[PDB]
Amino acid sequence: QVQLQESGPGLVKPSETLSLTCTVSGGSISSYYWTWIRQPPGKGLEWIGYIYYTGSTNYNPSLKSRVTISVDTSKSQFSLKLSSVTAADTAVYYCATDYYDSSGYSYGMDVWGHGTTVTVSSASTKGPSVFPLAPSSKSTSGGTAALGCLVKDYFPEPVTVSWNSGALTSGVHTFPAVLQSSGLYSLSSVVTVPSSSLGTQTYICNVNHKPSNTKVDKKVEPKSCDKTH
Amino acid sequence: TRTQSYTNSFTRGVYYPDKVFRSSVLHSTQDLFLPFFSNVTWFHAIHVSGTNGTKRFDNPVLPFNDGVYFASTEKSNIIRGWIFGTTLDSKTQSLLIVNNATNVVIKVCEFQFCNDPFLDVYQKNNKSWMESEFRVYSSANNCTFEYVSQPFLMDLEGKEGNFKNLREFVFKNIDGYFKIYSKHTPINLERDLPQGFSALEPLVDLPIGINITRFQTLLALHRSYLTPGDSSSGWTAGAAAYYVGYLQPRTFLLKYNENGTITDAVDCALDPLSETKCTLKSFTVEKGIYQTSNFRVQPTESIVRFPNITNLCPFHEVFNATTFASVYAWNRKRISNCVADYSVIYNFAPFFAFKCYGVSPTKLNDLCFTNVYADSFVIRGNEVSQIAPGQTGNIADYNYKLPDDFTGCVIAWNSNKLDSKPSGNYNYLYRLFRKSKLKPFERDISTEIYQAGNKPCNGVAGSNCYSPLQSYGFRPTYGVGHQPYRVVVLSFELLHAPATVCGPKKSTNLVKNKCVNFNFNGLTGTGVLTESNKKFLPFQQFGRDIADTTDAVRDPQTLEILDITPCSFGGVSVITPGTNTSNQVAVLYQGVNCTEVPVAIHADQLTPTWRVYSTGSNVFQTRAGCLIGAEYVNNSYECDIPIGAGICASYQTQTKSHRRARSVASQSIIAYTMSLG
Amino acid sequence: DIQMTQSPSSVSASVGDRVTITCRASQGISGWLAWYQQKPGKAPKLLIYAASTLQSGVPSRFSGSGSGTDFTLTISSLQPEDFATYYCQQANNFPRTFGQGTKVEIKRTVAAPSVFIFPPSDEQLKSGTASVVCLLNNFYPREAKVQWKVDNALQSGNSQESVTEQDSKDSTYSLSSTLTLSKADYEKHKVYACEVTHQGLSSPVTKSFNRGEC
Repeated sequence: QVQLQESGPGLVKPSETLSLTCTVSGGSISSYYWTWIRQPPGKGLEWIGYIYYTGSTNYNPSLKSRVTISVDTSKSQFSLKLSSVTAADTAVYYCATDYYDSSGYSYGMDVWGHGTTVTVSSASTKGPSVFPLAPSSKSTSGGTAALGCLVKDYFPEPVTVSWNSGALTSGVHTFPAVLQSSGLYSLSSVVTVPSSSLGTQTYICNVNHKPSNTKVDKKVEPKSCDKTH
Repeated sequence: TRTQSYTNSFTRGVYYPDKVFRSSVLHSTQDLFLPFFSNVTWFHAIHVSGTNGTKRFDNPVLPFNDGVYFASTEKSNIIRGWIFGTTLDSKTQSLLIVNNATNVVIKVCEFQFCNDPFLDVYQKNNKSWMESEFRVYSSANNCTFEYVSQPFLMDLEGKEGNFKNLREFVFKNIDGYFKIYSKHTPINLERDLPQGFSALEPLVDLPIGINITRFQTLLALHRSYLTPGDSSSGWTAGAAAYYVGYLQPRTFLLKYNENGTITDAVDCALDPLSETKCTLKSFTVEKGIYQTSNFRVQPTESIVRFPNITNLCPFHEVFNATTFASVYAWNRKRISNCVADYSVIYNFAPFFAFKCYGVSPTKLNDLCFTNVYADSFVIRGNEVSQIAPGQTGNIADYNYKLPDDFTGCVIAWNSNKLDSKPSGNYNYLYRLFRKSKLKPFERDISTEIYQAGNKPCNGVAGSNCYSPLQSYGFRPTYGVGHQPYRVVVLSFELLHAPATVCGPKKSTNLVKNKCVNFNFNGLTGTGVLTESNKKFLPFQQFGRDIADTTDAVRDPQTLEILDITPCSFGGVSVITPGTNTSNQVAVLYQGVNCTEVPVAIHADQLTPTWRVYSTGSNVFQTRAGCLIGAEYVNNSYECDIPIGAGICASYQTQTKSHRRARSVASQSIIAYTMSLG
Repeated sequence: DIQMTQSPSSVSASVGDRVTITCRASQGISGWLAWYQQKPGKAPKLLIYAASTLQSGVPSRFSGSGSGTDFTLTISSLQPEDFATYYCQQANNFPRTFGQGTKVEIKRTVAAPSVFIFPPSDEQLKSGTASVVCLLNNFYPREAKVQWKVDNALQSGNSQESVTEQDSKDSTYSLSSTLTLSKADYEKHKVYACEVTHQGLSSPVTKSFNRGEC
């Protein structure tokens, strides 16, 4: 039962360095070849290399002389120092566990991580100014009611938009991020909620941003059509 | 109150196991008493100075280890026995109240008094109640457990008068191991322990684990008067006295006759005479020297610390999986970073074979292997025996090809009720047409046919070629040979790396300054495990020395450069003249400094520090070490007992012994020099 | 360097069919291949290593075969919880390359989505950058032409769509149509509606949400 928790930056300026951390929790670092693997958006998987516990590195001929992987046997950690980062290095990096046995077996990637997107740019880190999507009376065609949270004007890509602190699970839809003209992304989290519970349960919509560190919340309420009663 | 000390010759023997043996000398390392040790000599006096004033030597003896409690009673002096843990009503108690027709054991937590008197005088018509007086207790609490044992665990014979009884106790968490016997001395000497051998057998065991740290003795008053010379004094003046011993974990020897009786007993840590009887399974040592161990022994508890892992191995997902595969692509799954539990494996099926080539299945449970691979496949029934080291390539050994040095088991069992089908039996295949012998742990997944010399067969069999991967046909209409047998070949790997798959052994604490047993990560040692300053690689375990003896092993949980120095000097020879001639031994030290003996620094029998001593037993320095226990004379004799460096030993009377004179010499140990003429 | 190539880029089928994904290479790998799976956005979970051996916790529906250069993967039953992109990893030499991804699609029956247009929120009107969203929930494959309509006039490309992935339980998709406009561009008009042109919805849904009227 081994796990891999990733940790690192989210926005790296070009020509600088790139380094993240994957902590090993579940066993000692003496069996697997704890390393990384990149995945550009909308393309295939590309490898990086493998580093053993006895200081043995071996990278790919493509990105050979731009990466220096290290391992910390004391605190059970290992990092990937990626220098000369360019626009082509925008990829979702994963931490995986490879191992080839001495007899000749070639066990694949058993344990994986969770993924940490590394965007290469020089823009701002606008996290706040998230707007909700209030329902109405005519939007109840069928008996349900859509409740959205328009995450507007946010540059960081990775988002973990939840609903009611991870309570609601059915109907939660997470759209893929779309770039606008100004360079800021925009998304929404629409959940199918029946009209019978529009005024009983809470509609807290959480939005978390790792580089922005703005884990603000917001409640969704229907617009009061009766301004007199 | 002044107490003396008396020694024990050969008494205090106890059967270790609970079985019978015939002509078998067993060696065990458990707790038993040591002869020739000091025992307390509390002299108990029976006197009264008032109605509420009773004087009796009832002191709270501290039993750090279990102790012998003799029963030198005339008629009813000792009838009971108290056992406390804190004497503050905080732990469970126990009472051995073995009275007339009443043997009830009470284990209720009570704080009765500080001094417990015992009489046989009925308070007020006590014939209707129990014979045990109510003056012992003062309150009552929740009764946890009681015993209604009918047989009496008390030997009482008022006709002999002398009572040389032997009773021992065992404070283990499993049982109590109460051993009580009784004998009779043929001489009316003082209240001393008679010489001779004796053994004790268990009578009643208690499965209740109680932390025992305080011991108290119980005596019966039986005064009934106040002046000497009455019907209870003078004629029956029998104020008794009892002794208390202590346990030390050492190595003992026991013999079993054809009936199951113990004749003698030998302790390795008493004298160099007995040291030769433990290393060599014999009681009649021959003339000469032998390689033995020093007086050091092992402590009570051992250290078996293993790496910190709490995950269970997925062996269940291996054996009882849904579907298996043919043997050309055997499913090999490695197991790491988990705790091995070799007990659910037996709960699957009546395995036809359990051949564990290499590691024995007894020690296989706890060895902390690096990695564990699980190879699962289905082979023919009559071909299971070929899956083993050796077994030159058969029609099925060209698929797995176990090596010649294997360190795992081969579990196999029939699966006709899960694999055999009336029509669907072609899913299982086997490789029949090969080119060369495969390598150990090397699969050869391939669908290319074998060219039959004449023409290269390009994906077509035709005239003489044949397609590989022939079918097995595991139908439920065969005997015991043509049946499917699911084989799980577990292969254990031992490389220099932090272990990840250990057995179900708990982790103890670290005791540096003690000669505890070394059981770290599978390594077995018996030396001093203390802190050192050696140079080790970061990820390197099981360090060695210039010799094959393990000198240092890093702790599995918290990395630590801890070396293993020997608890004995190693080069301590023993000069035995024979058990039928004398009992004198000169200790030989093989190239060492002045005698230290860190364990027995001031033991009872210490051969050194005997400079001013006559008739042998002297200290001398040699080129091979120190010679203690003999003398040096400028004469020369033959090679009776070789010591070394041109010096030898000989057991002669003396250099001046005339059979026609009135001067008779002793038979001390004398050492002479070697001559060539 | 071995270049793994996968022939079927998208195997669309229904529940119960058999998908056969092929994986060829340049240099011949003896028996060491691998098949992965990462449905929503997660890390690729291994299913069958060494091209024949399953992993702990992998259903029996998956089964691999082949040797040399050609390797296949046969999914017996297409459970709804199978929509993902499967990969092939060469694991013979040190440089381990991957394939090109096989987006296995599921073809269910025709469904009808729910529009549920969101009116302009009053909170985003104070800043000046609002966006009306046209939602689509539980419909057929993503083939859909969402056309906006404001004051009986079509837009000129001032919208952004976000097609989600196929659901893991109902095997459906979802779509949002944000209409990004400034403050001045969201006050001169009052009529705001999205024309839904789908295969199931024969009649075009004319659901409209006026600017702060209801």
